[PDB]
Amino acid sequence: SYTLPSLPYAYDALEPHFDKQTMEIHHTKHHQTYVNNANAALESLPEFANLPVEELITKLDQLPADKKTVLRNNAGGHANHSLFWKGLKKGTTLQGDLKAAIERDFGSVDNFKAEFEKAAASRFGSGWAWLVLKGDKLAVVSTANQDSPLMGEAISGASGFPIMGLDVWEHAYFLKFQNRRPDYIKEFWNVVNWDEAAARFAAKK
Amino acid sequence: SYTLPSLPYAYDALEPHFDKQTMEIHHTKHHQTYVNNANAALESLPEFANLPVEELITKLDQLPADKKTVLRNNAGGHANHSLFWKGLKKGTTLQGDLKAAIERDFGSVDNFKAEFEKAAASRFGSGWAWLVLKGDKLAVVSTANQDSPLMGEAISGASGFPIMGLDVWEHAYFLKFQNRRPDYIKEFWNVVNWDEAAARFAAKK
Ligand SMILES: [Mn+2]
Ligand SMILES: [Mn+2]
Repeated sequence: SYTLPSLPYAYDALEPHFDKQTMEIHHTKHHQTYVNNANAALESLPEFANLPVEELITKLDQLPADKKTVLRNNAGGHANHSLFWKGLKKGTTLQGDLKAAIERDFGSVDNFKAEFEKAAASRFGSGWAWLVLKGDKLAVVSTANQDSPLMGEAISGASGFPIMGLDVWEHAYFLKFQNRRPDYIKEFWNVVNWDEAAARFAAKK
Repeated sequence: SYTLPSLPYAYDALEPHFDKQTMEIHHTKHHQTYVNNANAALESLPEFANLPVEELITKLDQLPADKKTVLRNNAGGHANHSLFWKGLKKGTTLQGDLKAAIERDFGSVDNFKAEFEKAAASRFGSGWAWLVLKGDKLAVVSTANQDSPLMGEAISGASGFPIMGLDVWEHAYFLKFQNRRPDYIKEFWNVVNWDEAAARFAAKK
């Protein structure tokens, strides 16, 4: 089955940017629930239960009709949160090949940042903002709810391999930021883990 | 211009069921933002800006194409929250004609409550659960984000005249209930304003 992953850090490691109370709730309650609900749906599907979550969400088309929504939502949630935790760290510097590719595809890092903040801010309701690689080009996309670009365009309205992303569900920012999602988005630049983004880019470029 | 309506009650008037800190945030921050953002989008539209919000959300297809989404979202938000506040009150009982109509259409009050609880729990992501008068048979429906059944089926996936509704955006229940939406849904029965519901049912419109 799926399990709630251990984190790369203690819950307080992203202070003073992301609050430690939210980190703990978000991991132990929200993420745990997606794991639990995905596992419940996979119990009757032993041919699907063994797959890594990041692979199963690329294969939702192959599921029985009555399993597609619950696994989209809950396997999407598990995949997305697993990426999110790995994708946060203080003290990194955008550099190297990923920096150059961002400058190439967006014209500058600041142009990219403005585009990413706009996508993150304009996702109305629950969802995620992503930096993806499509082939050879980086792009900013957003998804609804627990959809992922790994699910493809038909399902999610987006596609590409997610280099990094930002959770814009209200549970991710309500305690510290209330409705001020733009303020939360600003703090994300202090904690986006460019080292992990760079490693993912190196594997896929 | 739209304005933030004053509530019919103090922020603690729904205690011990809905918490007064959420009431205050939800009103003064979340609802205010929908007011503000809807007014910004309406300034260039004198022929829509001064209509009641409940009227506006019935003619979204009459807007310029570049205004449809922002006003669906923000006039929806203002309409829905305005209904919600008037749709909460302690010290009401489901009774009279409305009770009889629920029994007629659902078989029993408890069948209605179970169907409402199911719809409210199964709305994945942000949205609302509604009791509507849909060809004046009563029905339970849900909508995404700030959509309303007053917007019609093509836009919202639902239709009918709202009798009452429950906000299931995370901001409505995070502080007290965290991720435990079923517990929040249970508490709603202690605060839904059956007098306002009964008045809306009587009016039908
Ligand atoms: Mn989340
Ligand atoms: Mn709300």
